[PDB]
Amino acid sequence: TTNFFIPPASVIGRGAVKEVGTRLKQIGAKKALIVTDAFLHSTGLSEEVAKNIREAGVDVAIFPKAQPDPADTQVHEGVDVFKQENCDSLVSIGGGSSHDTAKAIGLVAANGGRINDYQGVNSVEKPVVPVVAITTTAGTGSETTSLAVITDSARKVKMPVIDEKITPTVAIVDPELMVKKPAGLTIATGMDALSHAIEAYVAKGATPVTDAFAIQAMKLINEYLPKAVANGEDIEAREKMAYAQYMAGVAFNNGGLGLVHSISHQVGGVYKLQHGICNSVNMPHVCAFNLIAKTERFAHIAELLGENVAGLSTAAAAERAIVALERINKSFGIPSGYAEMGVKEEDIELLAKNAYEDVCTQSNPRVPTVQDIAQIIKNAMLE
Amino acid sequence: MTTNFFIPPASVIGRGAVKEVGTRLKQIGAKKALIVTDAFLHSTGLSEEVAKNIREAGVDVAIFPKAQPDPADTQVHEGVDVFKQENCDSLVSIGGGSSHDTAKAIGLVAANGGRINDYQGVNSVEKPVVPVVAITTTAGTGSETTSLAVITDSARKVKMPVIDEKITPTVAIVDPELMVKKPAGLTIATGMDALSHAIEAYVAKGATPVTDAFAIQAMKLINEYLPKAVANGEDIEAREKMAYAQYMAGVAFNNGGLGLVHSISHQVGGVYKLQHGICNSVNMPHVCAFNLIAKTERFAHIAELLGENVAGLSTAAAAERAIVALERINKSFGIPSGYAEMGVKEEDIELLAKNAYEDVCTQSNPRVPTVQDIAQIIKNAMLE
Amino acid sequence: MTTNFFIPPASVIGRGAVKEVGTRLKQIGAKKALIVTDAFLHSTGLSEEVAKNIREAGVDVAIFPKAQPDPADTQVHEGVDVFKQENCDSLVSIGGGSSHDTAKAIGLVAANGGRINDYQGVNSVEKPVVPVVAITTTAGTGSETTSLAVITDSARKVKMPVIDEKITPTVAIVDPELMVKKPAGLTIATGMDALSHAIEAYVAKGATPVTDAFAIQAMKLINEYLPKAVANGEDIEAREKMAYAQYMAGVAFNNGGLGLVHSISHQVGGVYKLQHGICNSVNMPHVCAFNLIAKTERFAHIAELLGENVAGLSTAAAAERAIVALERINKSFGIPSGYAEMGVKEEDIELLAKNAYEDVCTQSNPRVPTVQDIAQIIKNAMLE
Amino acid sequence: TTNFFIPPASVIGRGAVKEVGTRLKQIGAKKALIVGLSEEVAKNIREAGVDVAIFPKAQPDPVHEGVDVFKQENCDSLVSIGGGSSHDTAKAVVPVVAITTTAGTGSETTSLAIDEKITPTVAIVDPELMVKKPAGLTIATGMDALSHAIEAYVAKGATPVTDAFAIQAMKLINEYLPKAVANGEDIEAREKMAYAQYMAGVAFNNGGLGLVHSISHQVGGVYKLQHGICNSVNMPHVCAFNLIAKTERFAHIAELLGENVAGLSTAAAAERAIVALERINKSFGIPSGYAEMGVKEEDIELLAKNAYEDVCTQSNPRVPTVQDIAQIIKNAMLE
Ligand SMILES: [Mn+2]
Ligand SMILES: [Mn+2]
Ligand SMILES: [Mn+2]
Ligand SMILES: [Mn+2]
Repeated sequence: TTNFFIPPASVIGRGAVKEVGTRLKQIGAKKALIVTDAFLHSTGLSEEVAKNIREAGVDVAIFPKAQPDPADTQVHEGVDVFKQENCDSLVSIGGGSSHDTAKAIGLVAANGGRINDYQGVNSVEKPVVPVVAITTTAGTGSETTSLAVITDSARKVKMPVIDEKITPTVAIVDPELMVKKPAGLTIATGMDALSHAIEAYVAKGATPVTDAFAIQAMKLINEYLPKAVANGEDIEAREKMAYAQYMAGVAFNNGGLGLVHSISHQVGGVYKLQHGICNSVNMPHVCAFNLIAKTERFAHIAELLGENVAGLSTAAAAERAIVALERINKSFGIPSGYAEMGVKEEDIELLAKNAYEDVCTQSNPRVPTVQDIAQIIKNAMLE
Repeated sequence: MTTNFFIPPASVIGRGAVKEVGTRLKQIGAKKALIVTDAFLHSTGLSEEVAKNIREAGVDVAIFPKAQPDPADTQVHEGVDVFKQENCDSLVSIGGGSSHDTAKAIGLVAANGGRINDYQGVNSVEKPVVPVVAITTTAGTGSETTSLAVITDSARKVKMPVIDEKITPTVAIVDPELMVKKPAGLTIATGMDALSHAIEAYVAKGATPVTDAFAIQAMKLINEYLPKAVANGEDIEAREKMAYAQYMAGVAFNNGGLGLVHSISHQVGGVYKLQHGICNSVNMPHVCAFNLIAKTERFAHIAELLGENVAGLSTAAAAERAIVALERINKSFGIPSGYAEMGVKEEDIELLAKNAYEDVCTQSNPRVPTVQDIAQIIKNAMLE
Repeated sequence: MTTNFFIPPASVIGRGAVKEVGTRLKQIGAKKALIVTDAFLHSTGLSEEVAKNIREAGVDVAIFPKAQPDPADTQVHEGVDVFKQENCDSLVSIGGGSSHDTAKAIGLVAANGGRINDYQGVNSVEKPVVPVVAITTTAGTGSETTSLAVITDSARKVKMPVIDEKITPTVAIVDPELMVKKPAGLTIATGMDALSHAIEAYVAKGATPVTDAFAIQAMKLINEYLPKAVANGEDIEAREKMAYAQYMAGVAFNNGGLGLVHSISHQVGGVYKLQHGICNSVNMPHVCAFNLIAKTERFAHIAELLGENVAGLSTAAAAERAIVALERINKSFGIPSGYAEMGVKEEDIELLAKNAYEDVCTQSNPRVPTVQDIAQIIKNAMLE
Repeated sequence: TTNFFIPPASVIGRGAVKEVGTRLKQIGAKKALIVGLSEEVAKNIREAGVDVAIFPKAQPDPVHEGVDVFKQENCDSLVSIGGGSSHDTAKAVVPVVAITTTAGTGSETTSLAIDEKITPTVAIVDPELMVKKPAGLTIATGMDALSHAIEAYVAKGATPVTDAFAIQAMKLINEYLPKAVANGEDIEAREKMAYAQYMAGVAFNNGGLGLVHSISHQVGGVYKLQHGICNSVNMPHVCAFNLIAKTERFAHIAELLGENVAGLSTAAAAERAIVALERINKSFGIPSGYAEMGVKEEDIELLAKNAYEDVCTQSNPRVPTVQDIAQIIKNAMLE
């Protein structure tokens, strides 16, 4: 008895943004709060989106106070604006920060409380405000997830908030908005997409449904991600990566992740490094730790990342996945180890301990000890 | 490019999922649900089991058990009246595609007015329809994930498709334990219709990477386990794998599209009153062979996914192997050798063919057809 | 899940194993044995040599040489009488499956009372039975290790299966040296029945990893050495290997089950008085083709274990190579081409099928049958 | 003439512990003496009309005081719960019912504590009782089971009967032992490991063991270490020593442990067996040598001597000298 949670309406493809208003009109929206970063508000994309929405008889207001690593303070600022403007819907424009902020605003405005009071897994009881998420990056997949991560203000800890009700109501994935992404950013986000697909395939809670999307995501990523890193104007590469991010997000949201994300959450937060790059640096060693758990699947992954496994044993084909991960990492210039990125040995223990406590660690195919995590990070320190 | 993906936002696929109905109904804000089912399931008690679950959870329920195979306009409007009298705020469908589609039509017409035959085709209706919770008892149809209801008009003796995004079910309940007692023939028909759904979705014109995901995985699962369920219906793992397969094929053809298999089967099964799955199974080999020039590569892939070793073959050879795979499956499941034995008359071919031309599926078929093309397909599907 | 595994606690396999009977019978602690055997065996004098071992151990002995092919209910109740008359405390069985089944049935009825027919089907006898030491002279049956006794009904002509954990022998003696003088036809019948046991247990519904182990080994050994033993009976190595394969196939089908092969041959041999292994070999390719859709992967494995090169082949193709291999072996041993040459008449088919449907084994069959399915199997095996 | 001794009744699978009393019933037992699982077991026993008593003295290593203590509370039948220790202690013909909590040892199916009358009357293998086994216990116990299967397949007294169970044990272990090491809450993995332990145990009881156990009996006795881990450390070098004896079967073992020996000579295929065992050792974190476990060179000689007189050395496919055993121990000290 497994649950499958996906946005009931998704528009994916060139020009998809042009349908925000249309989509909000079907949900029956009267007025929408747009949540974005200050920069996108300066680019004018927020204004174009608001125009489209208002054309469909849906009023709009803007909350350009989203920041990277969203915080409860701004979440509640946005709930305040929601109430003052008398909004009935939320629309998010940007990366994961915008999306998670919007989801938290909706949760608190419908069921009340502090977003602090929603840490952990929740079964909120009130009807929740619809959220329409427009993605501008090909990674994260937050337009399809039931998870928002908000940082506590006082305690400087991050809080995961999981509920089937924050699962966005409309997901708009337009590749055209992703074209001006620089090459390094494309690398980071695409490697996080690959991270999602690989972790979902070997996840403890993988269903055949999750595996469908995960496998197709690995196929599409393997072909076009280098092409999108090479020429960002290649709209076909951008479109295949858009679909790949979507499928990978659904896959990990319902199936699960693991130590890759657990480790890189701590490493990135502490050392202020990019999510995708940390994920890519530690994935080859995490998968080695996980090899005994899902051997057949890691052989399949080696084949899906583009290796000739014919005439190989399932153990050999499994290890070829690690070889492929290092091949990809070398092609996109991922750092050689964590040490280059500034990780200090004296911190590993902490990084391990906190990573042991992450919600992601529970879906990892191999049950870990704090020392297992520590040894993973140590092996990832330098090549 | 401006492609829409509609899917039930919540699905519970697993053993004992039926018990979740009320809970999920509670999470939509439902107060009074109307249960729409057939007559058998009612006599079996399932309607009242579900009803109890609903009532305990705090929701109220009424039972409309007049859904019939080959859903028809009469019962649709009748159940609409019952919906209005009992002042129900939600719908819960328990059974095969008949119950699901009839419930979709009930809620649709309950909101927006006239006869369901008026809402034929693709509709963008503007009044929100009530939530639908669909509990499936067949490893086929896919109706608990589709935005389509097949309401048959006997006034023209044709199964009419009715498509609107609002009749996409809001909760999907796929419990394999309600599918255990399915007799062998029903298992074959449902499973082969699901196979048709995946195969017609893969080669469909509007197929997208997302649809191909579910279509490929459904084909792999069907190949591995559908014979296992046909042999022993009491193997819960086989039933469960087929449940996942059917769900994914439903999503696939809902968002990618079907083709001339379903176009033809609608006419043949509406006129001669035969089972949908077996009609699909008799026509598929020939429809696919017609389509071969359109999607040679993907048909070679189907050959591999349906259990053929296409190593060292031309891509055209590997594609041809898909028809061999299909015919092998057909014989293994005892599918009638031809449409002729099923009672189809050569005289009616044209009128079936011509009418098949007007089904929406012909516009999703990979190869753009002529009425005489379809006629030749139906001719070849008569003997051997 | 929870599975019970019943096996003789002590087994002596190898040349000269018959030397240990009396020894073991003292370790178990017995004083009044009843050598149950046939009369031909009694004239061979084996009766008195085994009795010499037993009387040297210090156990009184009596001989009841009334075991016949198709062991009847009449001789069962008659031997039960002898058991009571000779105040026998222990049973020793010397012969093929007929004698073994007779001795264990004697213990059964002497314990619980009721005649033989009352114990058709699976029973859970509550009255303890006497220890049994089974000395086998045929490389088939495996009845030295089974909880089953195949006794036929007089009137209904049904070789009744009688199953109980209490009748599983306490000591099993497999001496290949007693198997040398077996004619080639008897070697064929017994060995082909052992192959039958291994195959049915591999595809049985109640198959476990333990029973699977034993079935696989039995099939490998049979493929290599049964033809060798059919050619030259004096080859003691081949006879010993066949003894091992029979032991393992007996444990496998005892604790995993059988299927329609034995269901059908029970009726055909009860009605027309025909050899068990021959009937089984005549029906096996057709039973396995029906059951293919259930265990395709395992039938491919069986093709490889019976000596087929399944390289570059689909699992469907490899599974069909199992039928090919079985037909090949049949030809190599001269098995009848069909039941028609064996005198089976189409008129009885219905009855056969009906009574086969009520056999316990049909419930072990991977593919759930109907009476008409069983009928079609028997029909297809009539001629070829 | 070869003998095959096995418990006459074995209940294997999830929930098997429910049949204890049930099986006792067909034994015709009256009371019972069990050598907080104990109380629920006794409740099920009483649920069939069977009186119960308890023997909580279950000292791990062997002893005689506990045997005589049990004798004092005399009873008609015995139930034994735990790993090898409890079974061996209750081995002291009164029926013995053996409930195993580890997927190794196989003592629930053995005639050793050395007589066929101490083979248990009933064997109960419940994977549900093994879920809470920590990863170290899982690795040790499963690797001991693999040791059993491997040693019995190349053993001198092997029969086709024993070879059946040993081959299937090796297959099941190859696929599922890493799965149970990764997530012990996987019931499929633990159930497969249960069946594999049972089969490997029957196989080594009837077919025999070899120099792996000869060496590790001494090493674990002297330095107080884990049986499975010691076996895992010397098995690569022991198998290497035995290669010339059963080269064909070692190539088969390479295949069974997940290697592709296709296109390889029987020699190369045999060497791939050592390659596979070393891979498995590294995947499970086995110590690199006995030296990291605290074994000292000065003792090797004595170890060798004592290992030579173990009966297992007579089952080894290759007949050894004390100096051969000493070389093996030395080679396994460091990597
Ligand atoms: Mn991520
Ligand atoms: Mn259909
Ligand atoms: Mn037989
Ligand atoms: Mn051991």
